[PDB]
Amino acid sequence: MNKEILAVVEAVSNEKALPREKIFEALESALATATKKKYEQEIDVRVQIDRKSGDFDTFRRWLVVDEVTQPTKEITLEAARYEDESLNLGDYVEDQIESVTFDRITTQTAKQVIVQKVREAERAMVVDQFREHEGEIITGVVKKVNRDNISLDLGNNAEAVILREDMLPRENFRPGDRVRGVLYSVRPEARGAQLFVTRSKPEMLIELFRIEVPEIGEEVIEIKAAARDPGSRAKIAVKTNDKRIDPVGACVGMRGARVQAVSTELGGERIDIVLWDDNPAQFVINAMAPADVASIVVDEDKHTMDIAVEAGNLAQAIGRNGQNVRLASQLSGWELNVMTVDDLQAKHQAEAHAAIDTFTKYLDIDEDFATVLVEEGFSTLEELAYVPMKELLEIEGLDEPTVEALRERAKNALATIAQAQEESLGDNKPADDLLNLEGVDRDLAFKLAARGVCTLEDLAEQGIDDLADIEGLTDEKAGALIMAARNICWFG
Amino acid sequence: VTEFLKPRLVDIEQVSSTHAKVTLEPLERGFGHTLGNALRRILLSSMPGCA
Amino acid sequence: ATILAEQLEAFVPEFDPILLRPVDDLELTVRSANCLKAEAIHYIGDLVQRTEVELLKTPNLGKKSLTEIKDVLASRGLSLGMRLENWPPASIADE
Amino acid sequence: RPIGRLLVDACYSPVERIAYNVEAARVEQRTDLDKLVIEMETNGTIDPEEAIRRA
Repeated sequence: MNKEILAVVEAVSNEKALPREKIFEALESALATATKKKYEQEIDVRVQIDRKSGDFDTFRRWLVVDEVTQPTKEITLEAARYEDESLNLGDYVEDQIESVTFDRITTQTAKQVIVQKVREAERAMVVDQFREHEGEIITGVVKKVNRDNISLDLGNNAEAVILREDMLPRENFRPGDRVRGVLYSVRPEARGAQLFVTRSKPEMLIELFRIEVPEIGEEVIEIKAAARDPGSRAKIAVKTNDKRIDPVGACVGMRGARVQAVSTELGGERIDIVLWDDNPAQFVINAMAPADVASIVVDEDKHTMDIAVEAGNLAQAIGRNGQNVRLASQLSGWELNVMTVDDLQAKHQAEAHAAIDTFTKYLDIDEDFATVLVEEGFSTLEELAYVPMKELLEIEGLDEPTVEALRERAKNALATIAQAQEESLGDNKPADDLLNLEGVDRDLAFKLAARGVCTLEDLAEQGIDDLADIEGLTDEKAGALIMAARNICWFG
Repeated sequence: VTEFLKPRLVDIEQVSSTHAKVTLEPLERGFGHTLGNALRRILLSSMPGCA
Repeated sequence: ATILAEQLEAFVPEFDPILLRPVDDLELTVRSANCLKAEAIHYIGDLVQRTEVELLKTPNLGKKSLTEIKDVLASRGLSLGMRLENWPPASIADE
Repeated sequence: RPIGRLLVDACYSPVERIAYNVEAARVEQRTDLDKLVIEMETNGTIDPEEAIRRA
């Protein structure tokens, strides 16, 4: 009876490595809840278990509050202090109440609350101790297969889930099968599956390589990037600081044994291992393997790279359904355009001709001088307007007066282009002039400007009949806007 | 107390041509007969026309 | 249906009146009612102006009787410490 | 809800016997007109014109 409480507390404390205090607090809450259910009225109840005897006293708790909303469970601070002057806001006032007999009903409630406390203590501490597993490749047994997810048993009442998107496209699991996967997220669904496991994401590939390649687990080789088409093909980029170690050779292993072990665990996924380079162009050449790259052109402003390949290698460089270029682009972070050497030259000739036409049209220069600007690397009016004067003065035949005139023309061309578009639609010119009339939304200003009504004066000159075809403009609203425009233009 | 089950023609299954079949629900435990009888007696004669 | 329907168209600021009630109408325990009468609280409008801290100073008013008064006032949508401007109305000052 | 209530059945129905007798009409010079004479049988809780109006 008495000594049995101590023996139970000691057995549970030792078996679940849990603080005795946390078990008692929970038993007190369990007994309070079991007591509340025996009364027809909603009462507040505190239970206190004596830590030496295992005896327990049950109260009618009265949550000491400032304002009473529930007179059956709450008492004012003034009324609580009339019974005991030591009470504060948030304390409990008690009332001698018959403790519930410990029948198999309370026993079952106590068992359930202990089990729940162990899930939030023993199992929580087990998950904390398995900080590596929360991130590394956990191993589970398939408990249940549904259409949209697989429930894994990890042991110790821990359940994990693999979602349909987190599976490989050709995997078929049965109840009782062993499955490995990366624990990529821990949420708070204690009842059910709080653990989310992936086999499809790139982290599964990284951690399989960490286990299979000791040199990655020892931090001698680093995986810098991983790009993956799950169950089909992946690319990994590897670097080492030790010049004595070939990082690609280490990840492949003797006759490919290491990469084949990882591929086999991923259902026969093809894995390319590439050397990481700190030069983006050299890294993209490595990422494009097994296709040979002839030339690369880098557009830093668009964050894009044009990759020229021999006409025989084009199909290999793109890969089946663009898989090779897509995985290389995801691995590099660059947008990758794969074309032939002939197509790259034709593209550059078309861009050079478009730049020459743009410069000839807007800068009032001859085609010979526009060609020199494009040969010196200028492709946009913005570059010519904003580039440091020193770079323009390095061009053979440019003097300081001609560079100043060229920049002034480029700025005036940029200004004119902006103003023209802003007046054609409703970007700025018609979004201020035509939209001056109270009531003009940006859409209506662009609809007006599409009819050639670009200014508040142009609107003041219109009839209702001239605007009657504008979708969303009633004759009354047209008349009001024309009168508002006339009031500002002719009577302001 | 004056609130009844206001009915409606849930479907008009007009079978073929010059022939319909109009079903009305729901009525009270006794109003199907009084509306069927009222509409039956009025359509039979009251309804005018030329021949 | 049109014929049959045409053949039938010749046939077819001190709260409110609750504040003016005596405290005895609140169904309080004989203890709570006698404690309120000893402090000259006759109407519900007088009771609603008193704070919980003031009622606890009343001789023989316990924490239990204060909880009863709150639960009963709450059942009528009233709370302790409401300020009524112009209470008592001149209609009550002559009894 | 307590044990002291007693529930009787509820016959919420004021009328007892409704008998119509159609008959020929002569007030109007036009013939082939009819008169509808409805003798109801109320228990006193419903006015007859109110009954025919609600019907």
